[PDB]
Amino acid sequence: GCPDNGMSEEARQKFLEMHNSLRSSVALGQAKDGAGGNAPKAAKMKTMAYDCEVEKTAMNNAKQCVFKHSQPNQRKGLGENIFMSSDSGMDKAKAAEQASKAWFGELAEKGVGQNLKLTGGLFSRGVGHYTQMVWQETVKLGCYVEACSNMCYVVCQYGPAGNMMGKDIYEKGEPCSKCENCDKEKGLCS
Ligand SMILES: [Zn+2]
Repeated sequence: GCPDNGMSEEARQKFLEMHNSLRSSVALGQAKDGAGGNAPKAAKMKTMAYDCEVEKTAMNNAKQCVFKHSQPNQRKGLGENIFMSSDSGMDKAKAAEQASKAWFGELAEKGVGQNLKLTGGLFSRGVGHYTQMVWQETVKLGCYVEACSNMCYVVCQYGPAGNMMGKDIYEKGEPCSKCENCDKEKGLCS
């Protein structure tokens, strides 16, 4: 579906499968939380789809080769996770895997806890990459991997944007319990 723009179908596939699989693990109650025990079960965790236009704005960040969050106006209505590795020539699907693990690892390493309301104390804990990956209402994913001179630079963008101050990361409860369209094996809503 997407343009022949330097991004591989293998990396796109890896991004999307990694996000949905890790959203599923959270939703089912299987994700270890460094605050204690596991992340709570999610009532209506939505499945993500790959979006070539979101990819295009992630690309506009990655292609500049500066490790930096974009301004909202450069990614209107989108959230953003960024990652770098010093291995410039890394295979792009390997880089998709490493970045997705790095972001998700905020939950095991730093902790979130049972209270999922996104407060300033929570944001400052350094878990904002993990919260954007598992943000319930975020349903579109687009990413780009750029080989720069001194880094492999990975940007993923997310629509609608997550990490809204004051809102819950996701609604807690039994997997699929607030879903009419459910994949009961993954605990994801379609
Ligand atoms: Zn960040």
